[PDB]
Amino acid sequence: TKKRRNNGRAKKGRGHVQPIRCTNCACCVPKDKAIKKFVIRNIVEAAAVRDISEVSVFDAYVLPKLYVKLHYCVSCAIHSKVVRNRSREARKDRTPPPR
Amino acid sequence: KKVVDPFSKKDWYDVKAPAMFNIRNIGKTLVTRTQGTKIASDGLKGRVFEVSLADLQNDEVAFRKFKLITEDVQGKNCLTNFHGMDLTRDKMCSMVKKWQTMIEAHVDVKTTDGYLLHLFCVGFTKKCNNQIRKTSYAQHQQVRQIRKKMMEIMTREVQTNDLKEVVNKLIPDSIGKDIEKACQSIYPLHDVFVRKVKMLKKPKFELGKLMELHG
Amino acid sequence: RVQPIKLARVTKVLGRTGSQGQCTQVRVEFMDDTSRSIIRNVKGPVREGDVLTLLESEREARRL
Amino acid sequence: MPLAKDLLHPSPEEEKRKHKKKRLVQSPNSYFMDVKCPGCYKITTVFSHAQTVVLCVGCSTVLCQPTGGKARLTEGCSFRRKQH
Amino acid sequence: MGRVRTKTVKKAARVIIEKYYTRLGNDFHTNKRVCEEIAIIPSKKLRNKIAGYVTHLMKRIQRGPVRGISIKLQEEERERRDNYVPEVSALDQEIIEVDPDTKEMLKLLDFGSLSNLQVTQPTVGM
Amino acid sequence: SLGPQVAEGENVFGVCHIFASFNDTFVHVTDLSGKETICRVTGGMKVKADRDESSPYAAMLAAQDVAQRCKELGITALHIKLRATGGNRTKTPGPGAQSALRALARSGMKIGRIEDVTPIPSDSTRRKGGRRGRRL
RNA sequence: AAGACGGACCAGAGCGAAAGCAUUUGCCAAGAAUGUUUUCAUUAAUCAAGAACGAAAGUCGGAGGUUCGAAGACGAUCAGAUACCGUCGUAGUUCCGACCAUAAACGAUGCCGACUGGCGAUGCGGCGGCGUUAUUCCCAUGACCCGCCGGGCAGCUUCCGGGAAACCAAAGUCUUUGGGUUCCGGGGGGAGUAUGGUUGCAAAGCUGAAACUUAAAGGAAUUGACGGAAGGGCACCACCAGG
Repeated sequence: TKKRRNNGRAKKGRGHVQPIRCTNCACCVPKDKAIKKFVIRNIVEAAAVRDISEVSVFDAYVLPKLYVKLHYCVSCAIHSKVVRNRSREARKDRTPPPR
Repeated sequence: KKVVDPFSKKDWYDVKAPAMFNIRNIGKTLVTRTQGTKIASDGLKGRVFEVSLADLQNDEVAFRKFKLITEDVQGKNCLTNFHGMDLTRDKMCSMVKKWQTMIEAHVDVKTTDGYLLHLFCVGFTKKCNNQIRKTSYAQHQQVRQIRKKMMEIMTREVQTNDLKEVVNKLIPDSIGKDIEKACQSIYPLHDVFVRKVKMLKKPKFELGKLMELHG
Repeated sequence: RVQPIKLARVTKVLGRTGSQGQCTQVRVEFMDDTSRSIIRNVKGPVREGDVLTLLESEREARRL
Repeated sequence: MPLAKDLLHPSPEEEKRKHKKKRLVQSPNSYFMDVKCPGCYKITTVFSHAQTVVLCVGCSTVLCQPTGGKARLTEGCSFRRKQH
Repeated sequence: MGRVRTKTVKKAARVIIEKYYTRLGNDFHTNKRVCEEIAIIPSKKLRNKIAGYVTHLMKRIQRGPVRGISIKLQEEERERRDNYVPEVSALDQEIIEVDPDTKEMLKLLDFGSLSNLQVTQPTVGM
Repeated sequence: SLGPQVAEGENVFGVCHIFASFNDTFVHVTDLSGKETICRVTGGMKVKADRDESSPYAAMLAAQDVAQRCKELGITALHIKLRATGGNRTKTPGPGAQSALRALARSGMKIGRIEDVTPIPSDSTRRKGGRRGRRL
């Protein structure tokens, strides 16, 4: 019997897909049967920025962001708590944690 | 183990931008001395300076970068010419966003001057003013014709006019704007920018123009 | 490398972190500067308004 | 439906919105019309879903343009079926 | 931390407050004695906890009725206070703009009124 | 050589060109073109430990040591080019990159802009490791 | 320069019989959906044999080998490692003409038709509005909003009905048992093994037994116990700071 209806994210109306790799575990996994995670983060983060904003002169520019589209495989994504175990009732929801 | 003490032998040069900008003294850089025992004319006139266009112009942007290439050195002043404009990385990635249609067009075009340029473009279909779809999509046919308009305008306006005037147009994106208008009949569009320019062939026979641009 | 010794006074005891719960987060008004106010972890029991003698703001002391 | 209705003479707005072969009495709603249109000097009969253009001697070319659905028409026109 | 009140105390307190409202004060010492009069409580510690909670309740109560408890006299007072009249019902509201289909509802009831027309910028409310 | 005309009385700009990897963080400021250095102190240089080359203290120490020698050559200001690993590899900057930026800012280098310059392909060629790989 | 690869955009979205399929543009023929008082006038449904295609690896001969890399050889980690982990790197990945014919080729659900229930999306076509925006003098465009109708991938909520349940508008209209047709199963192991035939250059693929063994093999849900699975608390028989 099926423990996941969509099997970790579906591939219906599509006959095959290419595999994506993990960005920290490098292992082959389907692209839409695996976790996909957008990462928008400041270039100077919450760390550097405090002295970088005070020391800056002749500048007026809002901070850059780094954009990277991470892909995680299932085993790594559970492990480091990108996703984590939930109730079987809760599984039927496609609604995820807000960002 | 093996070191030298080399910051006692270097000479200072004032990197000069064109007089087509309000800031012409970009700053200074020290290069190794050009002499017959230690050779540095290579490392001096091969230089490509990556400068932010905001610092070069006196401002309008705070993204965007111009690549400036030393086309000759005259008396510790180094006279640069257009080599490319990109949008850095940050700006470019922030335009690319989910639940939209990313339209890409690229063209190879010969200028009035000697220079071959490859000019990449980007455009986005907008979420319009009463739309209740989250996503913005259209038929493939539409997007294809939008690309032809994009390519045609971009080639036509770079084929005509000298390299400097092409530059001067592409900074306020008047080429961009014309694309937006000609496409507005179909899908209105939001954005439209030249995202990369790659100088493919750069010949010099234009020391005339080089001096004309500076001063 | 080196910086001058900064006296910084406890403004607010943030709470306790540590694996065993034996590290206390503290926010210390930098005292010299009212603009700066930075989070340093104190090992001991902390009573608000007492004064730390920071030898660094390098190597930031933070949750664990 | 509230699941107990019986309709023996169904209204012509819930039978006229449906697909052409799904109607409860099946005849299509397509018709012929007379087109006057001014650059043509004869009254050309045209089919509502013409497919291929109707043209006439009186016009240069101005009568229909093709469309996959209802045929396109130009300037003044009339329609009366008449009697389907 | 410790020695949070138990159910036995709270139940008794509700009881006492409702039926002896006028007798009860707000002072621990006098209420403690009143609890001897109006009840049989087999321990002083228990009686003290009861008395104690009953003062705390009386203090809250004399700002009007409070959560989980009500006294009959206060319920009557609120009832009487609420005679509130917010319309009189139609205002009158006659012959004003109404929706174009609400208009035909009035029209085919032998009235009609002025009515809104035209659609601009749908979706509506957006 | 010395300064340009004064070593601190004008703002001369160079490019930071910080390569942030994991198990090192190279700081390595160059002249605005890129074709000549100015200072060469790695994150392993101040503390070599083979795992503390990217831990904050080493990174701090290095960036301060660079900043010194920079303003001694009249480069008193810098446009920052942070960079990750890049390519069809991890392309995430290490944790010794932020500490380095803060350290040079504090030391007495002045900032003028901040841009991203990370190289990201279309996943040209192939990525390292087999299919089953490391299992976690 | 070489060889490889087309991110982000990219979605329970599209197309293709399936396998499969994302840079730009052009050419070549093909397919569906839709609209359709067009044409033929029963031409159809489904299936032994027979036939087309068929991921990956492998195999034939070249090109080619950038990248990565079954084998091998190295460094660690382990009581054991020959593995995971680091390094070197072979066939191979890529490309062409041949083989081969299988994959959990998974939606584990034959194909065709009819009938039985609510609500809202979205790719696409068509139709309608004293709807918005947009372009040419306005249009006819086009994108959008609302409604309507088809055919797509799905979803949601339901004593609709089924089922052992999990589930499932089909796995419904099955004792009130029967629309058409095809395929496969008859406790578990022996076994896709033996044996003969067949196809393949090879590797392999197809058909496919028995003796004997044994009253359980199995499914699902329920409740406990346990986890070096995830969120938690509480105690100096736990830790902390210390004696």
